[PDB]
Amino acid sequence: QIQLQQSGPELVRPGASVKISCKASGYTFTDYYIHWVKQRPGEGLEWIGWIYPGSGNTKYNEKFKGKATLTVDTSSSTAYMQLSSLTSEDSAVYFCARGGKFAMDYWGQGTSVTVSSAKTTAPSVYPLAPVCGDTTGSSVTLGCLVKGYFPEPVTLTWNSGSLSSGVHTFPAVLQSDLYTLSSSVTVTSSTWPSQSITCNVAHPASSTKVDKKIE
Amino acid sequence: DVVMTQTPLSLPVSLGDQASISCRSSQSLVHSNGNTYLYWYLQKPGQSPKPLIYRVSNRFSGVPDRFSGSGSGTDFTLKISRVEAEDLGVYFCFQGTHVPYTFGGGTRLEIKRADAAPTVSIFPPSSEQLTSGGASVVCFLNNFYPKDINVKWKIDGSERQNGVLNSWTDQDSKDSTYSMSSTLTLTKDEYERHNSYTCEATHKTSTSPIVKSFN
Repeated sequence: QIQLQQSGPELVRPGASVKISCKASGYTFTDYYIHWVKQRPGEGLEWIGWIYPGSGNTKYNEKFKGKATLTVDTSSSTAYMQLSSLTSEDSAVYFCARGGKFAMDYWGQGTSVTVSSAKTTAPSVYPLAPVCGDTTGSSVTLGCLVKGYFPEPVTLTWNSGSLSSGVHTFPAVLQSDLYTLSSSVTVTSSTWPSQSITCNVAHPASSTKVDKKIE
Repeated sequence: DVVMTQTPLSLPVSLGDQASISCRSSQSLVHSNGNTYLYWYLQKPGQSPKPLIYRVSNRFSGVPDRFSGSGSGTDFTLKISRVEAEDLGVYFCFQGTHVPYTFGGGTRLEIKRADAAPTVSIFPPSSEQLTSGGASVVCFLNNFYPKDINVKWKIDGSERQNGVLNSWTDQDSKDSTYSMSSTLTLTKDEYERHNSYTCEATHKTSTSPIVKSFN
């Protein structure tokens, strides 16, 4: 029944513009407001503004007027939001939501806009072996650092799939238009060095690396 | 803009517990028409917010009767009476009475757990990286509880602010602990300009900083 189904370009260069759509279904488009909201990950929600599809009237958040422009096409019951002159501060997930004038009830799924000047870049995968001597008790923790890649995602696997216990893959952070990810694997002291551990890293947008933690 | 403050910002709960979150506005949300436009939404870790309470106390349709909103003017309260695993996520209150509409900061409900001190492990740059020209020192602070940890890099006794990237895992599925990764990036002939690199962490479990270091 009621669905706001979003869709709108997601990797963009700074200074460009991106138009994100929100096709509504399961209810009469014309009777409700479409509200748009921005979320910068690890953070809260900001209300951008709304449109009334019946009249085409809008109200914007002072902060976003000029940046966001809101538009509806009542023949297809699809609403749009164009962001302009993008900067990094604009990389967030944007949501349209159906609502009445003052508040929204049912939200669309989100559209992630990532602003970066990068080209497709194969990662540099780096082995992170234990510092030296004066360390380990029952366990030794090894790590894989994979950096400078664009776009997301990568697959990091430890010994081609088994060695599921003890690993933590941290979420990738964008820093200076490329991403870095890292993974720890903790194993028992009679397992490493003796039994070799490799980290396997794959990047759909390019090709695969398999790196052994020696020493 | 009206400010909305939510309390707590993190609420550990054993399943089956009662739980209360609160939302305070910097001014009354009673509107001229008598209605108070205070809404509460739940964002579950990988998706869009879902509506729960409309105009201070009315539940939306399929919201379980366990949820209850209360409050007036500027102080409002959400309460969950017998929390369930499907209720874990972030809670936000929303005021639609004043333009621009504003959300509260969020309150994450999480599973209570015993305190666990972190496992800190520092990693010098790899031969591989230094040959390529860069130097990333990586510090992994694995498996602790509560989430509040404060980590700092001090290279040769100076606290370095610039160049560290941090990443956190969600609360662990079968463990309830947290993990963090902190990476410090320098250039080879810059890393070569100093020698002790320290990664000290402060956490509830220890009155002394947890210090890992090398030369």
